[PDB]
Amino acid sequence: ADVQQKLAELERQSGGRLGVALINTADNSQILYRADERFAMCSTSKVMAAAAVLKKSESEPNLLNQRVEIKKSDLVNYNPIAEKHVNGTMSLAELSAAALQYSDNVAMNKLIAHVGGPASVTAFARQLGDETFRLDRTEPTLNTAIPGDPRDTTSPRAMAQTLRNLTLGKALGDSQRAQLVTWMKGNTTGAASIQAGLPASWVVGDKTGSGGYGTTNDIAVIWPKDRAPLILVTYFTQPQPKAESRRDVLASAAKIVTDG
Ligand SMILES: *C(=O)[C@H](NC(=O)[C@@H](N)c1ccccc1)[C@H]1N[C@@H](C(=O)O)C(C)(C)S1
Repeated sequence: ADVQQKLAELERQSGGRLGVALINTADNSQILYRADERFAMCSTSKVMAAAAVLKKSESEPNLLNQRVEIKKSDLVNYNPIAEKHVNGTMSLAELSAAALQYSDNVAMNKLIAHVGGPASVTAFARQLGDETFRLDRTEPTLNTAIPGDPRDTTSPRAMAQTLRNLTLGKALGDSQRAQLVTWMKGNTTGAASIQAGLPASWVVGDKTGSGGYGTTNDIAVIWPKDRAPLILVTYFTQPQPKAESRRDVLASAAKIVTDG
């Protein structure tokens, strides 16, 4: 009864709205906090786009090797990897890595493009039993996280279940699941979010997200030493539109729900 008491003060002291879903695969217990409220996904949505492509590749053998042109026109606000390939190409594999590991926003757009637009990414979620996920826009506007808006949202519960299906279950074939885990395990943007609330010794594969209204999110699969893995989704959003990011809130939330 404490664990939920502690998350609620974190929420107060942090002055925001906090969503949490933990899945302990050791006994399939869950910890839920507003786990059925909608939250602007922001970049944590890149995991579903990369997954949708991977799924496709299972019936398009070398889909991951198809070349995709990067045009100067394509660049948006955050383009750390694509910017190096303008008037060149990137493979779908390279765009998946870049989207997942550096949060490259051109890469996402390319992923969205090659599955059929945001509605079909959503359609892929439905294929997975996720009836909550909805991708409605492209980069960069899908990060507005305006309150009460439902575009580009999901619920902590639905995305932890989905992320377990994708990284540990059988949503993807063995090869594609392994690729997603290696990509996520290779994220460079997560060191201050879920990760910072765990023992430094644990292995983490995570995808951060951030957007307007101070919205700071992270979604992770976690392999502690000598334990069964966890799936943890932390979503955090704030009232004022200009609020600064609070990755530390995700770290505290992870700390609270992993204590014990
Ligand atoms: C997903 O929201 C998020 N960021 C973006 O989509 C960009 N608009 C952006 C990224 C980085 C800096 C500035 C803007 C992922 N990018 C991660 C990062 O590199 O720090 C993140 C933690 C900002 S999330």
